[PDB]
Parts: sequence; structure tokens; C-alpha cells
Amino acid sequence: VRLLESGGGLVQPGGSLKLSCAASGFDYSRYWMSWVRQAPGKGLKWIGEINPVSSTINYTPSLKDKFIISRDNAKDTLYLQISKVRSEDTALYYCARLYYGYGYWYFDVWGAGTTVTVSSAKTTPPSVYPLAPGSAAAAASMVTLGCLVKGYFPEPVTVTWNSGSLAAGVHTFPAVLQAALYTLSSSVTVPSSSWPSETVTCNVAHPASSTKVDKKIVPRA
Amino acid sequence: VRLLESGGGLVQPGGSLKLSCAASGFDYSRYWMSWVRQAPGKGLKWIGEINPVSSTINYTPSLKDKFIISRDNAKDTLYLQISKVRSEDTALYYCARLYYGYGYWYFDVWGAGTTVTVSSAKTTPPSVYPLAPGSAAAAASMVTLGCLVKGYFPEPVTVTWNSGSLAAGVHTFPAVLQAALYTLSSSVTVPSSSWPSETVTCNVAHPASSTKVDKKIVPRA
Amino acid sequence: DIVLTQSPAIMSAAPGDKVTMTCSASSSVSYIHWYQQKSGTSPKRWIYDTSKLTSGVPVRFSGSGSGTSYSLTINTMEAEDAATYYCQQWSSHPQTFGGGTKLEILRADAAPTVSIFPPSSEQLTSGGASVVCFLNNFYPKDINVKWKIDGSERQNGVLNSWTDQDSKDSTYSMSSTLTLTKDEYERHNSYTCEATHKTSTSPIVKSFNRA
Amino acid sequence: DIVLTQSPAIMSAAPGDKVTMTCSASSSVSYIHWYQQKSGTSPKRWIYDTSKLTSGVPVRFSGSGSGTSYSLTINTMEAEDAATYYCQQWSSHPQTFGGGTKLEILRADAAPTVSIFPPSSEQLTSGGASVVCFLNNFYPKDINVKWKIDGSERQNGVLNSWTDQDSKDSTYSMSSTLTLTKDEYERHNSYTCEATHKTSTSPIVKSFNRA
Amino acid sequence: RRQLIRQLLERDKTPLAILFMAAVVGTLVGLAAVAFDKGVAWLQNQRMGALVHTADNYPLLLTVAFLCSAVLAMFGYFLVRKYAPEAGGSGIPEIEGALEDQRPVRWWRVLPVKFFGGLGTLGGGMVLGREGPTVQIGGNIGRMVLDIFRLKGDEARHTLLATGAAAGLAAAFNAPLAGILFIIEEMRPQFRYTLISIKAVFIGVIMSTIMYRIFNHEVALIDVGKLSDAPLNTLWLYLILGIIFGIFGPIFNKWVLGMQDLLHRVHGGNITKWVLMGGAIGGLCGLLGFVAPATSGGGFNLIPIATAGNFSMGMLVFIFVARVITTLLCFSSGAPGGIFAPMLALGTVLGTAFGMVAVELFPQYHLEAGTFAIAGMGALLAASIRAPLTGIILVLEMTDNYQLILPMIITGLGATLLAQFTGGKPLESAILARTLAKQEA
Amino acid sequence: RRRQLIRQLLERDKTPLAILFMAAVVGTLVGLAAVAFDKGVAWLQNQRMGALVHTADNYPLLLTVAFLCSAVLAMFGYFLVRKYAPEAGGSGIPEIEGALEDQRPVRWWRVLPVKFFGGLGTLGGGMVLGREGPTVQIGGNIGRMVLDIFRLKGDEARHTLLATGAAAGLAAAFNAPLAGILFIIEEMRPQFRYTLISIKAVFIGVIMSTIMYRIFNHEVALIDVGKLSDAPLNTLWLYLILGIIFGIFGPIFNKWVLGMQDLLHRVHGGNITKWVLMGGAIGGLCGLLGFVAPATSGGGFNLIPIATAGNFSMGMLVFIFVARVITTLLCFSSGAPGGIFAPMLALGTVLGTAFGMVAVELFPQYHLEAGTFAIAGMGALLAASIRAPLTGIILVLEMTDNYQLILPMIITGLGATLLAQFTGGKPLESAILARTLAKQEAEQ
Ligand SMILES: [Br-]
Ligand SMILES: [Br-]
Repeated sequence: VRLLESGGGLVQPGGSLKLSCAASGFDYSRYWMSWVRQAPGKGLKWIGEINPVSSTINYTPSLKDKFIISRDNAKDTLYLQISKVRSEDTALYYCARLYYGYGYWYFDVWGAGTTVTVSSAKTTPPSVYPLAPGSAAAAASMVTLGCLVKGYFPEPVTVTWNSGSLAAGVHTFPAVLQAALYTLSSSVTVPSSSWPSETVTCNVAHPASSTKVDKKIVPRA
Repeated sequence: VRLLESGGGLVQPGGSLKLSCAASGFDYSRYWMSWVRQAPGKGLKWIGEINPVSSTINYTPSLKDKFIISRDNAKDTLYLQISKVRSEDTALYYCARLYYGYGYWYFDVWGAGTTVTVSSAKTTPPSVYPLAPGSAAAAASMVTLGCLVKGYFPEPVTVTWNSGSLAAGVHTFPAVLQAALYTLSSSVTVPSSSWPSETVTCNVAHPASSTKVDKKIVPRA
Repeated sequence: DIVLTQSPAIMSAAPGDKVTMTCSASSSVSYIHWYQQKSGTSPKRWIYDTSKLTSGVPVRFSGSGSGTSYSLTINTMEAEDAATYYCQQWSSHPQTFGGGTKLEILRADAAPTVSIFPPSSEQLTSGGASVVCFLNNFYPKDINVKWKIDGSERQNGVLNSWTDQDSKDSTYSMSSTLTLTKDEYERHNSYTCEATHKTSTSPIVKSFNRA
Repeated sequence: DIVLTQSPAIMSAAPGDKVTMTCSASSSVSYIHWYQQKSGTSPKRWIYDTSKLTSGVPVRFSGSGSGTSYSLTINTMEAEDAATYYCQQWSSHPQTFGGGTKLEILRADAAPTVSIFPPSSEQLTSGGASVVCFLNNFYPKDINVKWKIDGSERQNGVLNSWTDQDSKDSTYSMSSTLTLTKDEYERHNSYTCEATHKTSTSPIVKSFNRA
Repeated sequence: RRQLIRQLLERDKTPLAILFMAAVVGTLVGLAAVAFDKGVAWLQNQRMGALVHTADNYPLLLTVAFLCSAVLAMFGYFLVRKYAPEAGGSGIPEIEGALEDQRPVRWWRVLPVKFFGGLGTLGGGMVLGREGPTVQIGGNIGRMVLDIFRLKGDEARHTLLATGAAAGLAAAFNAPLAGILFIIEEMRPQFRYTLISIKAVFIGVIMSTIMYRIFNHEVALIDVGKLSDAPLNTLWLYLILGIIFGIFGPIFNKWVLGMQDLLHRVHGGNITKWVLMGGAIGGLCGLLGFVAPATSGGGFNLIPIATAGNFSMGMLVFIFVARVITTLLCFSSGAPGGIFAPMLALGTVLGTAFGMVAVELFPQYHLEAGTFAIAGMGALLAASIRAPLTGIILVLEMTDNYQLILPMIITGLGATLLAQFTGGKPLESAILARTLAKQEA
Repeated sequence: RRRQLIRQLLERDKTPLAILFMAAVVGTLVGLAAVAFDKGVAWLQNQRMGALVHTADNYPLLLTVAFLCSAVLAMFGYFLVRKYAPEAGGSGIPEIEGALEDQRPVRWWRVLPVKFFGGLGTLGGGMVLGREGPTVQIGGNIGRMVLDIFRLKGDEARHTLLATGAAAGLAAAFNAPLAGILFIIEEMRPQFRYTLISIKAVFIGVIMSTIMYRIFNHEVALIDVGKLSDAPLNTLWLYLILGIIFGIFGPIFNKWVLGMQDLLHRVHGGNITKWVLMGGAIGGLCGLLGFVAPATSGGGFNLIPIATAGNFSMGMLVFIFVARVITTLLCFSSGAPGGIFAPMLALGTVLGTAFGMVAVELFPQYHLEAGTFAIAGMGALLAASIRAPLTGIILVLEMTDNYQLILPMIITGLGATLLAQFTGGKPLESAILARTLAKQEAEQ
């Protein structure tokens, strides 16, 4: 059972954006789909629900057509249109299949979420820089490498090493914002005998800018 | 309910091609899908069928792996792989949803089908020649014009006059094959007062060779 | 596997007429189906389970039969009834189809409109010399075309092509193309196209002189 | 609409402790649900109908409560239990969520492992010069990093970022980045990163010389 | 004791002749049930082709509607009043009597009467089901074979009578199980042991269902698709919906009875004030079946639409009352045909309504009216005709939403429970008590 | 008589409020019980499977603890039966049918604690017995117990509160309310004379229990088979045949269940210890087979799904059949507390699936799916052995949910009951009563 919501990203205040949620791994019908959002650093807040046949569509006390939850069972996709977007709409949007036990419904399975950022800046792809130990590093048991991801907007960027095959000893720090640009670095610690003898590549993805960049960490020439 | 099958076309003898059939307008499951083919100028012949869960797949009495019918209910698509293709496989291929009344199944809904051509001859764009009445024509009530479309391969070529605005009195004969090349002529009969006084253009199209040619029929000096 | 043989392979009947086509089986079958196929389009389930009409099929259409002999019938066949009808069985596996029966709109005799065309200057500017001859809108379809270069007969390099019955006059059309080499074409002067058709005892001749 | 207030907004407990978080409602509710949210991942239905565990939820987790007070309990909490737990009701519409209760793990001392990195050549080939310094896997999270260019202290252009507690080892990690202009960076030679942490009275220094 | 031991070892042994006869009954019952349903249809068709003929002049059309409906309605009321006074109304109450041996089975009469009779009443668009016509024609069918083959013995007369009834109720709603549950919960002699061989009933039912399937395949009478499900905290709601059908179940009984009298005065037993009062209501129905069909005809056609939530609150209520009216009028008026089907439609509509209300009242149950519509559909049949188990299974067999089994049951039980504590009575038992008491007095 | 009838008609369907309200408390109890039992059974089959991991290495030691755990319980069961409630052995259905006839006592103060903890051991050990037995009976006694504790008097009360406890019980078994009611009124009930069983009371009981069972076993079908294909009209005759076959085999299975009932009586000849020990033996045999080919041991529910799906091969089917035919008799005939009701469904499924596979290859132009036949058959054995078709067909329906196969399921089941009659077979629980009732005289 998988829920993959997309569409999020940067939207200018007063503008409108349409979030999507591709469902798979179950009969999309029979299921009441719902949207929930989480504002940076805050709790969860229900947006609305839509039954299988779209005959019922409820929303959180909002306004006119503030939210427009629709669905297309033919594409097993849920939709959420937001209008007159204001900073309050900046948050992580999650689609969730709904169900219940005794009857008091719950949010059964949630997708990963798409991020919506209400702002006036520009969509800026990150610049990826390799962080190799200086030509004066005391090659100890373990060797810490890493890469700097800077000057991108908006969130988020996903960073993986060797396509994720290198999952242990990875550390991707929370991005810091400065001058309307985000910056973060990911540190990967591998065995000294694994590098430089073996390829250590840091893969950065910035969906907002449709950017995928692979930086190969090489010993300092 | 629509059945759109694709993939057909030119395949070299001994080669293999995979035909597809995109289904829409009904629950692809619950239905047994089937392939049937019609060789140029001949009758219909069943290739095989595949039940909803692919637990059963039967084929017309034929070579071991000559045909491989598969399906992907997730894409609502049916597939037909043909191997060791020989001239006998040259034909229009139709996918058809299967059903029944009392129980003796029938081919419920057929699609338009894809044409498969098994040959070694080479794709060749056509040469369009204008067929204007000789400088000794007795300009009668009606004037017959036309254009020769020769030396192309493979089928087909679409011929229209004045972009199809001249649909009446048009005659596009079936192409004749000779020396690995097709040849056909189209005759358009218009009012003697409509030509030469007015522009009569024969438009030929040969998608195979990415050719689009417009031949203006002009009186002979 | 069952062999379905459709009786009239080809038949002509004027609109408003009881038309009946047969579908014999080598062995025994039951509840055969019938498909209508119009030139250029996919077969359509017309009659099934031997006599049930598919939703949308005019009531003039009926079918019946049993054991080893079935038949599709049209009580007053309309124009939009011209098509090829295929019978199909599946009372036995694997299912099989009939050779089909082509139903054509019988109509009034028509003499051909004959037009002869000299090779285009553009084609001659390539070594080829196709002499095209159109025999448009005649009836029945049986027709004979004979070429004559400088009064002498010619049968080599001659190619013919017939259109299927037309859906706006039910006439047929044929094209006869005499292809020669530019050099061959130039050593002669008179090129005639002769069409012999039921509508006349004396052939319709059309020609031109390179001079 | 119902207001769910989660008692400890933030709490800490040593693995093997009995942990209990409260979820009070402004009005009356019944059969509340609890979701677990681990840093970086979507919420997951953990406990529903007040006390039913979702499939896959360790039995150390138990839920209870009624009317206006509910509670999620971990009879011997595990380190992998570090997350934020959200209670939710829908016994009244529209459904509402608690503020959440963040659970933090209390484990033993872990001294940082510092790594300094000089600006990549590619960055310098743009005018920027970020000097990255990683302070990986320490605990507690209280840590001070101090930069020193050519022995002199520097606090301008310095940016820090901490990771959340690790799901498996419960340690924290911090990254300190000193960003300068290529020109600024080049007029100095020794860049040092100093980390002061509970695990040592004498700071951990790491550095490099452009020379 | 020793007797029981003798019987146990001899339980479930039906005489091959009986079995083989139940089979021929069912077959016949079926073919008939078919030709009837086909006639009715055929007429409702002809009737609709005449309204196109006079599709312009509105009043001329509203006229030919009434007239065609009247003309048949009368032709019916006549064939009943003149050659088989038993074959009027339901037929159920009658056949229930014959099982009790308190009434005769004049098949040589009823068959051609009820048959061509309803052909006129149903085929004219009256608010009557096919049950009546068939259930009855069914049993008589079984009687006819009893006699023609001279099968002797209680079992034979009681069995070939019950199957003809079940086969008949089956071919009605293409619902075999129901047909059998009907007999063994209703039809059968309610107070003493009987020689009805269940296994015989079955064979009959089967045979007819199979004959019905030979001609009505691939077209459900009621298509409702797969509805949602029903959570456990939503149950009590169907209990209430039941109680309501519980207090209204008896009340609809009074009106059906009472109106049966108040309609007796108008003609007072006169073949001509009857025939003319029938073609009057009849024409009324062929009229409404063009200016608000949802109040006229069998009623099958609107259950789908109703369950779907396609009607508004207003339109529902109206169709309810309007139907309550047209129902009584046609049944109470002693016209040949069942009140069985039209009672389903009333149920659907009443439920749907209870649903809409439910929905808005509790958005946190995520209700879908259509479910209550199905818990009710047969709840009337459970509070009026008092044969719940036959109802529930009759609904089931036609809606296919086995996931609502708990609601359907609690509604239905709740109906039969309140239709008891409010004095009501099995509508076809009370119709027999009247017909049986109007005989020995 | 006519005037009497008119008196009765106007007085039809009037059940004393006390009766109704008591049918309610019964169903409730029956349910809670049916739950605690199904839960105990499950709990043991669990413990049992946790010991096999403990000794997951040494194959022989494991094959050992399988047998032993199953033996130790099976015995504890057979014991509790032989020592404190000889009635509570075997089905229990035949017994309750007697009490409805007033020919047997309902020693609830005994059976309850016996049949209960009894089957807890036999089922909870993996034996080839369903839950029906334990419940159906425990159910009725439940109703009796209330009859007595509240002193409800009158035929209706004793016959009704006995019949609901039976239906409630059969319902909480297969989570199939309708079936529980159809069972009473086509089987349970006094088959030859009129009775004061208030249907409307049965219902209430059934309901209540189904509701209590739904309170704890929600969102988990006992048998999930998905929506099978459809069955064309020219395919029907095949389910007739499948019926006939179940028809000649139905009686035959009856002889073996009866005969083996005797052949196993010799082994212990009425001796509490040769019984207890011969039980623990079959018991252990099952706890063993439930690890080296489970498809031959345990309830049988688990393999219906797999079978219907066409996941087993022709060979593996047959084997499972025979192996099951064997384990079945052995555990039932052996007089162990538990039904033969469930295991009969399994045999049907398997037999049907097989007929299916054959069907399929024989007629490719029918586009068959064995799974339908598997469903036409699932309850056909119950139709030719226990002779309660209508309860069967509806018992299948209520659990497989393929109402589009109503025609086949009926024709098979009828065809079964018809041939199980023309081959002299008899209602297996009636015949078990006739024996129990005749053996109660013969020794005088
Ligand atoms: Br009546
Ligand atoms: Br026994």
C-alpha cells in the first residue's frame, strides 16, 4: 500500500496550487481519502475528506473554495487545490487513506507528503560541493566524508550516498536559511579501507528545480 | 468501451515484435482478452486468449512459442508477442474483449487493430506525380484529374485533395506492390469550371518515411 | 478444429430484399455468432447465440440454424447493410470463423468514365514513364482494359487496381497503369486505353499522341 | 471542534523506563487514535480505538483512557521509541489532533568525532568559501563549537545545524559551516574548529592550513 | 420413544413420484412466469408507443394514457369478477388457505383468469407486483398436475401445492432461496405439522429459476452496485429505522384492509361498478406513469435511483405518500396482482429518507443513505406481511450487499417486534381470516 | 377446525415478551462463550507453535514435542469427557437434537465446563474437528441454564431457549447468522411433529451472538476467497454431476464415520484409560501432521482459500483428500469433543477444486475456474452426509460471498441430497441419535 503525493513546492502568495496523491497497492475506491497538513515544527491539522464516489466532501472550518478536494478513481489519484494561498498554507501536505475499527475513524495509511511553500523568491537549484579530507588528514580507522548543498530554494533536498547503498554512518543536517537560500551538508562515515579505494558518491535531489546532482568525493589533489 | 492496439508495423523476417492493446471504458479484469488477426484480403483467425488472472492462456494450434499473450491489468493493457515472424504473420491484429450469452463465448468488442508487415524490403518515400489531362483533352462537363504515388514502402499512404475540402468525386485505388515498392494513383473528378481556373492540389502522406508532399495539378502547356 | 464455410462468398442484392447467407460447419456446432465488418472498420458483434441481436442491430436482421447449418438473414436489406459478415463458433474449441460473406449493394448498370493520362514531365525526368488510365464509376465490377501502343497491343508492365464498391453510388472504379522506361515511352507516339464493359458492345477508347 | 492537549509536550526517559503521555480533550471523546512520527517520516497509525495496537506495534505499547483523559503508555520504553506521538479523535467531527508529545531518549556519554573540511575547489571557483566542520555522534546534545582563523576567533558567517536524536544510537550530530568570500578565505592560512563537550574539559580541535 | 427411532431412520425419504412431479411443476410455473412477465412488458411497451403517436397534443396524450390503462384495467377486473372471484387481489392468502385445506384450487379457472387478468392490471401500469399473479398461478399449476396425474395422498397435494407457490415467488424476483424460505416461514400451515417435502420445493424452485434464467439472463431486476459497509457504532441506527417500520407496519395494514371495505361500497358487489371503478384507478395509473412515474408502476425502477441518493428529500416524501395512495387503491380494489413488490419500493424510499437525515446528523459515521435504503427495502415486508426472514433473504438475493446483513436483520427484526407490540397482524393471514370468516357467516 | 384456524390466524406470531427477552440473554452468553473458546483454541495452537521454535533444530525432538503437546491436551480432553459428561463427546449436535425431542437431558452444570475446556484441548491441539460441535452444544445448554436459573416454564420456553442457544452457537461458529437460523428450522427441530419454537426468538439470539462475535473478530473473514468468476448457463449440468458424485460418496462417508465409531470402541472397549490413551494418540498424530503437511491436520479452514485459488496440484489435492478423510474419521469417530461440521466443508472444497481442474482442461470453451466448483462443493458434503442442504448452501454463501454462483451451489447440493437418498444414506446426526437412542434401550 503506497501513497505518493506530489505537486507541492513554491507558490506566490494569493496564488493557487494543485497537490496530487497517486495511490497504489489497494482498491482506491471503497476508501475515503483525506488530506492533512503539518506546518513547519507544528502539529497535524485535518484539511478535508472525500468519500469514494465524491458524493460527500467535507473540509476543516475554512472558507469559500479555500480548499477543493477532488479525486479521480480512474487514476487512483486524490487531489487538493488550494487557493488564495497565504503563509498559513506553507506546510507538509499528507494524503491518507481513511478507515476505522469500531467506527471512530482514523487515518489508516499516510503518504510521504508534499511540501508547499508560500513565498515570493525564485526556484533555485542547489550547488553541490564535495567535502574531502584535507591533504593533511590522519587516515584513521574510519574516514568521514560529506558534501555541501548550498544556495537552493525551497526545501527540500534529499541526499543519499552511493544511491542509498551506503545507508549506515550517514548524516544529513537540517538546512539553514540565509538570504532566501537554503544550505545543508551531509556527512558519511565509511571505513578507511573503503575510501578512496572505492567510489563514494553523494547524490542530491531537488525536485523543486527538477535537479538531480551526483557529486563524487575524491581525495584532495 | 475502447480497445486501442498498437505496436504493429514493419518487422524483418525471423524477427519478433510486441503488439499492445490499451483498454479503457470498462473493468479490464473480469474480462478474458483475446487476439485475432486478419491476413490481407482474408478471413479472421484466432490467435489466443488470456483470462483475467493470467492463470489460463490458450493459443490457436501453433508453434510452441510463436505467440506469447500476456496482460497487465495494472495498465489495462493486453500484449501479444510474436516470434520468428514469417510472411504468414503479416496481417491486421485485433484485440477483443471476450464475453458470452448462453455460454458459447464470442468476441464482444473488437478494436481497430494494428497492421503488421513482415518483410525485408526497405522503407522508401513515395514520388508524387500529377496526372493532368493531355493537351488534347475535350474539356467536358466534368474534368478528371489525379496523381500517381509511386515507389514507396511500406503501406500506407494517405491521399487527400485540397486538404480534404474536395471529398466528392475522389478515388484512391488500392496500392499494387512490385519489386518491393508500392504504387497507387488517386483520381479526383471536379467541374470543368472548377479547374484549371481553381487550384487542385493532391496531398500525399507517408508517415513511414516521414513524408508529406503536396502536388499541384496544372494544365499541360 | 471446426471448419465454418460461409455459402455465398460474395453476393449482391438491391435494397429492400430478403437476403440470406449460409454458414455450414464441418462438424456439429451450436449458438454461432455473426460479425459485421464494414470496409475499413473492426468486426462488430452483430448476432450471437445463433439468433440474438446485439444492442443496436436493426430488427431487419435475424439469424437461425442448428447442428451443422446456420444462416443470417436480412428482411429488406438496407444500404448500410453492405459489408462482410463473418460467422463464428465456439461451441467447440478452439473457436473458428467462417470465410465470410461479402454483401454488396446490387444496382443499375453504368458505363465507365474513361480518362487517360500521359506520364508527368516530372516522372519522365527520372527515366520512368507511367501511363495512367482511370475507369471510374462503372457497374458491375467485371471490366476489361486493353492497352495499345501505336495501335499495337501491349500487356507487359500493365498493372490494374480496383476500388471496393463505392458508398455513394455503389459503382466500382479501376485504374490501369502501363509503366515503361522513358526511352521505351519515347519511341512510340499513340497510347490508347480500351475499356470493355457490359454497358456497351463497342469498347470505350481513350488515347493521346505524344505529338 | 474538540481540542486535544497532549500533556508532556516534550519528555525524556531512559530505555527500560515505564513511559506515559497524556491526551486531554476539551469536551468528551472516545476511542482516540495515536500516531507515531519519527523524524523525517510520515505519521503512522500506532494505537487506535483507544487501546488496539496496529499490526506491527510492539506490545510494550498500550493505550487507555476515557471521556476527557487518555494516555499512551510504553511499559519499558525502547530507544527506537524516540519520536513524536500525536493523539487524534473523531468521536466528534471534525476530527482533531493533539499538539503531540515528543519522546526523547536518555542514554550514556558520547564524545563527538570532529571532522574539518576546506572549501572544495569547485566552490572556490565561484567566489564562495565554506569551511565545513562536522561534530558527529555525541551526547548530551549540549555542545559548543568555536572557530579560529589564524589562531584568531571568528563568529561572523558561522552557521550551525543539529540533527535530531538518532533512532538507533540516540546521539546527536552538529555541523558548523563558516562561509567566507574566496578573497577573505585566501588571506588567512590556519582554519581551526574547536568543539567543547561534556565528555572532555579540553576542547577537541581539528584544523588545516591552506599551506 | 421407540416411534421416534423408527421415524429418524426414515427421515428425508420423499416418494420419487413426488420429486419428479415437483420438477414438472417448477418447469411449467417458470415458462408461465416468463410469458406473463413478457406480456406485461409487451403491453407497457405498446402503451408507450401510443403516447409517441399522440406525443404533441398534451391533453390527447394524457387521455390515451388514462384510456389504454383503463381499458385493460377493466378487461382485468372483469375476468376476475366474472370467472374467478378468488383470483382477485394478492392470491397469497388464498393459496395459504388451500394448504390448510379450507379453500379450493379451481385451476381450470384461476389459471386463465389471474394470468390474462393481471396481464391487464400489470401491463397497464398499476401499482401491483407480479408475485400475486405468479405465486397463485404457480400453486394452481401444481394443482393441475396433481389432478391430471391423479397423484394421491396429503404429501402430494400439499407438496405440489407449495412448490408451485415457491417456484412462483422465485420466478418473480429471480430469487430461488426466498421462494423456499417463503413457503417454510409463511405459506405453510402455521399451526399444525405438515407433509410438505422441502426437497420437493427446491427441485421446483430450481427448475423455474432455470427457466427464468433461460430468458432474463444478463439483466438484474434491481441493480444497486456494491454499497459501502456498516461500522458497529452505526448499528443502533438500523434498530431505530426498524422500530419506525414497526409502528407504521400495522397502520399500513389497517389502510389496506379498511380501504378494502371503503372500496366495496362504491360497487357494493356489482360487477359493473367494479369493472368501471377498476378501469378508473387503472387509467389513473397509466396517467401518473407519464407525469411522475415514481408514483405509478411496479416500483422496481425507482429503487435503484432511490438507493443512489438521486432523489431529494422533498421528492422522496412525495413519492412515498403518492405511492402509499396508489398502492392501496390498486390492491385494496381487489385487482389481480401482488402488493408484495410495491411494498419493497415503499421500504427503499422510506429508508433512503431515514438515511439522508442520518447522514447530515452524523458526518462522523460516513454514512451512505443507500444502506438504510437497503435495510428498509424489505422492512415493510417484515412488519406488514410479517415474514422477515423471507424478506431479508429476498432483499439479499436481489441487492447482493451481504455486508449489510447485520443492518438488514436488525431493521427487519426491529420491525416485526414493534408490529407485534402494536397489535398488527400477518397481512395475508388477516386477509384469510376475513375471507374464511366471511364464509362461515 | 376452520373456526379454530380463524382463532389461531388472528393469534399468529405472538411470542411472550419473557421468551423474547430471554432469547436475548442466551444469544449474548452463547456469543461471549463462543468467543472465549475460539480464543482459547487459538491461544493453544499458538503456544504449541512457540514450543516448536524452542526446539526448532533437532528435527526429531521437534517432531516429538509436536506429538506430545497435542497428545497431552487431546487426553486432558478425552478425559474430561469420559469422566464427567459422556454426552459431551463427539458432535453434540445429535445430542441437542434429542433434547428438542425431549428424549435426552441437558446436564448443563456438566457439559458446559466439560465440552468447553474439553474441546479447548482437542481443537487447541490441532485435531480435525470444527468448533460447531463444542459451541452448538455449549450453546443449547447455555439456553437451558437460563431456562432453569430463571425457571421459565412451558414447552415454548424450553424448546425455544434451547433452539436459540443452538443457532446462536452455530452462528458464532462461522460468523453466519442466517445459517444458524436455517439450521434449526431444517435440521435441529423435531423432524416429525409440530413444535413451539418461536422463530422470532431464535433470531434475537442469533443476532446478539453474531454481534458479540463481531465485537472481537471484526475485519478478518474466516474464509476469504475473493470474487470468483461467473457461471454460464451451458456450464450448469457440470455442477449436477459434481452433485451426483457427492451423492454416492455422502452415504459412504456416513458408513465410515459410523463404522469407525465402533471399530474404535473396541480398542478401549469402554475403558476410561484405553480411551484417554487412544485419544492422546490420535491427538499427538495431528499435532505432528500439523507441521509435516498441515493440509491434512487442523480445522481445515486455512486450506479452503488456497484450494479455491487453484494453488494446489492434482496430486496434492487427492492426497489432502484421502489424508483428511482419514484424520477426520479418526478424530470424530473417536468420540472426541468437537464438530465434523467444519472439516466437512474442507473435504468439499478440495473435492470440488479437483472436479474443477478436470473440468477446465476438458472444456476450455467454458472458460472455467476450478474455484467455482470448489465452492459448489464446499457445502455439498454437508448436503449429502448431514442432509441439511439449505443450511449448507446458505452456510457457504454467508462465508464465501459469491452469490453469482447461487445456481451451481444449489444444483450441486440438491444433486447431492438426491443421490444420498437413492443410495440409502441417512441424516448423519439423526442416525447418530437413533443409535444413541436405541443403545439407551437395548441395554435394558
Ligand atoms: Br389476497
Ligand atoms: Br457422534
